[PDB]
Amino acid sequence: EENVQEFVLKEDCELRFAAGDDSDVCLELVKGYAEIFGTELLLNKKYTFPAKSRVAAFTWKGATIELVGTTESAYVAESTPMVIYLNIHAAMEEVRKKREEQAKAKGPRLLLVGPTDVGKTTVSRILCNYSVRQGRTPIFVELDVGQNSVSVPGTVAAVLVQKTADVIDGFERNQPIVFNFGHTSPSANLSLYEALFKEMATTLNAQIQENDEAKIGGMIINTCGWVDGEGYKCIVKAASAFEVDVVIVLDHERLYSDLSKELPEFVRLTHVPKSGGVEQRTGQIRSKMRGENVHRYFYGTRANNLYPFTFDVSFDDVTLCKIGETKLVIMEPSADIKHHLFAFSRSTKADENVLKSPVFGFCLVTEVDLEKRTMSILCPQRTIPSKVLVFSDITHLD
Ligand SMILES: Nc1ncnc2c1ncn2[C@@H]1O[C@H](COP(=O)(O)OP(=O)(O)O)[C@@H](O)[C@H]1O
Ligand SMILES: [Mg+2]
Repeated sequence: EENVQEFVLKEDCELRFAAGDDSDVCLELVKGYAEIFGTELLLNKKYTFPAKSRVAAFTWKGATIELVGTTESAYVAESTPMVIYLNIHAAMEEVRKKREEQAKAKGPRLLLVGPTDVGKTTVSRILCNYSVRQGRTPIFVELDVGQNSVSVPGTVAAVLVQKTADVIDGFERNQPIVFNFGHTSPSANLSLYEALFKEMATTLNAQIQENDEAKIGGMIINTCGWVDGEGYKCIVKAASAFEVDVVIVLDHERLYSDLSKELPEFVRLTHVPKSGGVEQRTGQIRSKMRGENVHRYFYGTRANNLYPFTFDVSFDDVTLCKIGETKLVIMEPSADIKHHLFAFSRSTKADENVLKSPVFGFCLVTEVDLEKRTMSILCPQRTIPSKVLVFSDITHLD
């Protein structure tokens, strides 16, 4: 906190910095205009970033920015792909306007594809914020069951974006449509994964019939980093199910080349480079981040603390079940359900409906008392929203 760094940013430059392993870093815009991943920074506001945060503060006109704290790295980059990300947004709004003049209108749908650590989530965040700043309400679709920015790991989720992402905490998670996949990787159950995003695409298509702003708002869809083998036809089916107009490929020439020949001719295909500010995460970093995502789901953030309940549930009051390829199996309260997430299915009964039903939310089984026939759960709300609890293979040690 007694260590300050001052930076001058010319137009079209970004301050890339990573917070230390131990320290927070406070960022303040002191002159000009700046944005962090598409969200405008307010002049003279203090943004505290937690340890190990990797952030870029970009400026369209020029800015002076102050960093307070211990940084692992901090420099001004003069070359960025930010204008590319702007033009993609500009192209979408052009499609919105052309479709709008038939009075309703269906907004452009965009599929982001590529391997891990290309800045795919970052770009999806930028594109959503720009649509919001344009006055539109896009639907952000999260297909990455490994690193999910809307719900917990092992989920396919979609959210209506009505406000720009918070600089620190990201997008508001206001009433998301969440499907429980139950695995960190699509390879664990390929056919179920495909059935879920098809059920996602169908649910959204019926719901945009009742919301005009959401329909014209369009979709920005983040896929997972699985591009090889079975991950490829998985991209093709995602493009098909969601009826996308544009596919953006980040930093993968072969994938771009393969898709150029298999995609329907009406689909626009754009290859873009990854930002020099994106760096390769190791396996254990993603694993650690999944646990931090689970913690965030129950306990919230520093800015918005959530207060989860810890109460006991009788095994008589609930039906525990597991999806396992697409058949449903009823679970008998074992010791092995401990530390596992469970989804509150929107289905009233534990039958065929569970497979394709969205969920109310999640709980974490913390204790299992087989001799008392009770379990301890961590839950976002006072009472359980559903008697049907669906097994997730994701484990969290709180
Ligand atoms: N221009 C940039 N400068 C600095 N860090 C960045 C930049 N773009 C992305 N990052 C950071 O790199 C990390 C990985 O980005 P992410 O979008 O999650 O990649 P992917 O979704 O493709 O795995 C994130 O922590 C993000 O904040
Ligand atoms: Mg990602």
